Amino acid sequence: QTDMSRKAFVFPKESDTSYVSLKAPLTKPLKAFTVCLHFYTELSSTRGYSIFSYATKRQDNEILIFWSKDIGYSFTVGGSEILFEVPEVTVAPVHICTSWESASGIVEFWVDGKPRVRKSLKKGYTVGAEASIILGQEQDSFGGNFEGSQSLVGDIGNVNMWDFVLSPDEINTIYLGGPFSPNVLNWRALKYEVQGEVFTKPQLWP
Amino acid sequence: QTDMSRKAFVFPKESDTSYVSLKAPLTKPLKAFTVCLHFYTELSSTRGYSIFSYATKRQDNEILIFWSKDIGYSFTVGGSEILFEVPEVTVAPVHICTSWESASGIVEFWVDGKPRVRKSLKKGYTVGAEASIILGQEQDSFGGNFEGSQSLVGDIGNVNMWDFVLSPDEINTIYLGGPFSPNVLNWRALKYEVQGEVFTKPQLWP
Amino acid sequence: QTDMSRKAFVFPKESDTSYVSLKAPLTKPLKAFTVCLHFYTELSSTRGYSIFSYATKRQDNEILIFWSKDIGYSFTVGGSEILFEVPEVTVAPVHICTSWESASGIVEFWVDGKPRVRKSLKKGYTVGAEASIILGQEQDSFGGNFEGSQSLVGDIGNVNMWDFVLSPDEINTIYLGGPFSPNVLNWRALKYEVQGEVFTKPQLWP
Amino acid sequence: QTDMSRKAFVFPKESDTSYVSLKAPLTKPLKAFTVCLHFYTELSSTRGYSIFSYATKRQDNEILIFWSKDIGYSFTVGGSEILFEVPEVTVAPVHICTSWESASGIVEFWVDGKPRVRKSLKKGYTVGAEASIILGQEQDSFGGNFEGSQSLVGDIGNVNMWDFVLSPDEINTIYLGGPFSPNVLNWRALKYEVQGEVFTKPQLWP
Amino acid sequence: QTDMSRKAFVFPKESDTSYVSLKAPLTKPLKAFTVCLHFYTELSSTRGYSIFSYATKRQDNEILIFWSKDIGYSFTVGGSEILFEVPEVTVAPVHICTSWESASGIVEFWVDGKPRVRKSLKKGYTVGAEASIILGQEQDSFGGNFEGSQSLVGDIGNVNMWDFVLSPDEINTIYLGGPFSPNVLNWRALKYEVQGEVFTKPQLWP
Ligand SMILES: C[N+](C)(C)CCOP(=O)(O)O
Ligand SMILES: C[N+](C)(C)CCOP(=O)(O)O
Ligand SMILES: C[N+](C)(C)CCOP(=O)(O)O
Ligand SMILES: C[N+](C)(C)CCOP(=O)(O)O
Ligand SMILES: C[N+](C)(C)CCOP(=O)(O)O
Ligand SMILES: [Ca+2]
Ligand SMILES: [Ca+2]
Ligand SMILES: [Ca+2]
Ligand SMILES: [Ca+2]
Ligand SMILES: [Ca+2]
Ligand SMILES: [Ca+2]
Ligand SMILES: [Ca+2]
Ligand SMILES: [Ca+2]
Ligand SMILES: [Ca+2]
Ligand SMILES: [Ca+2]
Repeated sequence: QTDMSRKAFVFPKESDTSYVSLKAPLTKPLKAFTVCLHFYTELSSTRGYSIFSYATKRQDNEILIFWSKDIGYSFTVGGSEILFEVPEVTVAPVHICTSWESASGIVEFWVDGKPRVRKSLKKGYTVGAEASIILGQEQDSFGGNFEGSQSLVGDIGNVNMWDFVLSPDEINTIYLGGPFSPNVLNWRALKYEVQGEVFTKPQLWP
Repeated sequence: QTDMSRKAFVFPKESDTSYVSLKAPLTKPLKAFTVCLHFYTELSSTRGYSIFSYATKRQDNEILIFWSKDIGYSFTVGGSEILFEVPEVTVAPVHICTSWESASGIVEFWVDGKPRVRKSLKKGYTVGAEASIILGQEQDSFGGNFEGSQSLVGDIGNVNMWDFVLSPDEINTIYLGGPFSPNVLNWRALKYEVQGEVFTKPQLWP
Repeated sequence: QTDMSRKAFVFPKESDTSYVSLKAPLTKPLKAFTVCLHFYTELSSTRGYSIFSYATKRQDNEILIFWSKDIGYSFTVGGSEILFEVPEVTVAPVHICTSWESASGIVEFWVDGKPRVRKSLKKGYTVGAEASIILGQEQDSFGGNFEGSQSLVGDIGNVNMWDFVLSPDEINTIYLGGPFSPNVLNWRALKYEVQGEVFTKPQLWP
Repeated sequence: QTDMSRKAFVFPKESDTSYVSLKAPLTKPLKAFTVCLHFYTELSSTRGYSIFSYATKRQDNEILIFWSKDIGYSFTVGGSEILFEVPEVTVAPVHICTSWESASGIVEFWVDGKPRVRKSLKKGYTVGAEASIILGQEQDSFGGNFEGSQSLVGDIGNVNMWDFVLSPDEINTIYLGGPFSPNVLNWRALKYEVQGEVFTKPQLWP
Repeated sequence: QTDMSRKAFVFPKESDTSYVSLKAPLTKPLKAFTVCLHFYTELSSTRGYSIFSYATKRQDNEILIFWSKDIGYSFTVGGSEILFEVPEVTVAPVHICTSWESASGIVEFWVDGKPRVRKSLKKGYTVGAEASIILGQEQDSFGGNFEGSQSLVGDIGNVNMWDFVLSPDEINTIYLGGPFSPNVLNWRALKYEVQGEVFTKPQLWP
């Protein structure tokens, strides 16, 4: 476990082999979650990349957040996809939170502490506990099958993940830097594994 | 009688069949009224939808508040329509208040705490007290016959009603979040009937 | 003697027959004056309309403040017209003051607290004392001959008149809602005559 | 002498014979200087005009500040011109300060308390002390030969002249209204001379 | 050994010949660096220019910071060029910090306090100690061969240079005007050498 407070991982050029592998302590399968993070890149109006990748040996897009060109954000759990379109694109660092709850199948998508309309996705699913979480590359198989054309080029940081659903208040206090307490993934106690060209440096966002 | 304070009704997907039914304790006909409510959708650029529908065995558009793409707001009482045009649309939650008075025929339309000019409509009409009030769908008959192309997808909440016309000071403190006593529909003691795929969640607006 | 404090005349529909008559305790002819007032409409982009008509049996446009579509404000005194151009038009309530002085011929025109350049007009003229002052229609004869295509739809209020010229400091306080004492027309002690479909409602502006 | 605080000269309409004449206590010839003033007109989109005209017997443009339509500010000392370009032109009051130095030829031009870049002009020159200074007309000879189409129509005031070069700090206060004492021209102690149709009224800017 | 505080070098016109030489107390070769500075010119929408030229005997563009019309900033070290596109251009003083690190190849580029994305450039390289550092002209040879069409017209100041990489806290303090202590070039103990029509005047930025 390592405190990465104030730091970030950076991926400086396109590649096929660079990535960070987060280890989570899961034992029970997920019936809801929240995930939040910060990232910064110029890719957005030239191609598309993977922002967060969650995979079991049985499904490779279990949960996955992804930017795709000329459309917008693309959230998917259990192989099924949903869209939040962005018309105007602009360059600056971005903070997102994203949550999903089985029973209702409602997903919320927060961009910079403002929320998008709610949507429905895979009501009643339960997400698998033995997983491969990966920054920088997109998985087409447990642990691997990366695609250079889906690479993150820039830095990414502040990834935290809870196994329940954050309320609008709590997402405001994470956004503003207030203390929270993750129970699946904690930036102040990370357990990760690096490979290829990725550096750890100070963060460009407040 | 339920206190819906700080909660809201969320319609996650398009339907023919999901809606909420508000039970209002009306005795006399209405000679004047004032209605207000919050609502958040991204439908506004693809099609129209009903925000508030109030129907009667003789008239299905007794009072109806409706967004119509590429023109703006439509407000109709007694099957008669009046139009507040809205040049530029943006996506964000909005609060509106609206009111009509038999004696003068004057309608006020308050968007986000700012007043539109006054317009005249249905002078001397009187609104029925035997009614069906529905959220989530437009009515074409007492109690149903829903249009999916008029479905509202998104959140709606804080609906309140008065048997008299509200004043500018009063609307302001509604907008600002001050206490009120509403006497026809009251969001802190609400008697409703819910049907379909609609859920109840904490509100995204402040 | 009526204290019209916090009220406005509302003309809710286009017509030929609704108006208000102001009674002015005139005795000496005018060699200089100042009038201010509030108003609010959506007509500005469709057609023009009259805001303040001052008629004497010898001249129907003795002092006439007019909005003409596609040009701006039109200020005429003594049948001579001077033009205050406005490029952008927006729907919101607007407050104006306007002055004239016989000795130098200089007119001022203030919109929402800011001044337009001074211009020359009717030096040496004297304005008549026995006259008809009408809100809502345009005059072509002492008290009569209305064209509907020049009528005003919307609200009008806080009209006040002095018989001298206000200083820039004075006009600022009238703007911020500070106190003054008019000496020709006084809104807090208004003597007037109503005729047609006009109502008297609380004012939309602060 | 005269204290002209809070007053201004106003030229109501275009003419061939109006202007005031400032009288200066010059003995030595100028090896530098700095001039500041306020003014307010709409002409700038129709034609150009003379803003401040300092002439000598040998040279009708010893120093001149001029607005040329479509191009921007024109500034000439000793017959030779330099430009500060201005693309967008909005009608409001404006404050200019501008200063020249012999030893380096450097000129600065401040508009509303903000500086344009530095340029070079008549390095080593020496301005003549027996000048004739005119507002509201352009000189083509000592105190004479006016062109009407170079006329200024509107308000000018607050003109002050030093015989050295003001620092950034000193322009700032004078812009902000603070006190700093001129030694060639002084608005609070003006010796002048009026001719034709010009008036003295309270100023429009703060 | 000079303190240049509150002052800037100023280049009033276009030339082949005017420039400033900065002398750096350099013995070991650079394996990393930061450099920061202020400038102000109206050139940016007519042509390009050089902001900071660093040249070695073997390599005339060892480190160089250049504005290219229609594109944005260009930054190159060791001959290799990298681009930070700037879409919209505005005339006003601007402040840039830039840095490079042999070990990882990461360059950073801060404009007016806000950071741009990290890129990669000449990993492993080391920069040379015996340099010619020049302001106002673009070196094509050790100490000369100036392009009149790559010349800076305007002011420039506050140039400082470290031999390590400044953290974001440090770069904000510099931007806000805080104190710092540079160790390769120092505006407050500057040892330099001038040539041509160039002057030293108080800075136009605060
Ligand atoms: C394009 N898409 C976002 C709809 C799905 C692509 O996912 P993938 O092939 O990398 O795993
Ligand atoms: C838009 N419109 C108001 C003119 C028609 C809507 O009618 P409806 O769907 O209640 O029948
Ligand atoms: C001055 N004007 C051209 C704008 C309008 C005059 O109208 P009218 O009062 O004669 O009817
Ligand atoms: C400003 N200008 C130098 C371009 C015009 C000068 O005209 P003039 O002084 O000879 O009358
Ligand atoms: C910025 N640039 C690469 C495009 C120009 C460099 O030009 P050069 O002057 O060293 O010959
Ligand atoms: Ca995949
Ligand atoms: Ca893939
Ligand atoms: Ca209907
Ligand atoms: Ca219908
Ligand atoms: Ca008339
Ligand atoms: Ca008429
Ligand atoms: Ca001349
Ligand atoms: Ca001339
Ligand atoms: Ca070169
Ligand atoms: Ca070159």
